[PDB]
Amino acid sequence: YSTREILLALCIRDSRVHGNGTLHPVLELAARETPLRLSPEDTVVLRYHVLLEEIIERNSETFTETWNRFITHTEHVDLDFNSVFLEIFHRPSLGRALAWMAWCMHACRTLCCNQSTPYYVVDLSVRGMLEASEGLDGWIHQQGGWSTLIEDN
Amino acid sequence: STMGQVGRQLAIIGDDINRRYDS
Repeated sequence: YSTREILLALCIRDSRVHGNGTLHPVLELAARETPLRLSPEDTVVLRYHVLLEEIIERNSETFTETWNRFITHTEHVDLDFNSVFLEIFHRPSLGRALAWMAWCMHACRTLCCNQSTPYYVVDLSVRGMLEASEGLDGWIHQQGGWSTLIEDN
Repeated sequence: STMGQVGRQLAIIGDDINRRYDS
């Protein structure tokens, strides 16, 4: 599984836990376009979902404020996702990787539960986070993959 | 640079997570 696949599966899974029973069309589309091969009910996804939820709960206010300033100040959502990714990943710690994945999953949850959010905002955000996250593939590969990182290590 | 600041705030949290996992 690539980072983009695991992130998208975590977002899908999180929507099933928090939402109204309808997957956002944007998540359906990214599943179609990615070829998502990983099930959101796969045990590695449930385990990461626990870890990312703990990080969110522990950073709940800072996640809300950072998301709120990002989203209210961007004129090009998908480009700016790639900019914050660079700011964090410069050089690559496990904590930093998870902070970014939890922040993305938290942003997706916020976008998808607000029925007033315009489609294009949800769309460009989910595309931006998925594309930016690909920058983690080289590093996670040198750790033997996401499954190995969680089952293990 | 709101993108700068969001980045740095997330980086701080990344560092906190590492120490957290060490205990």
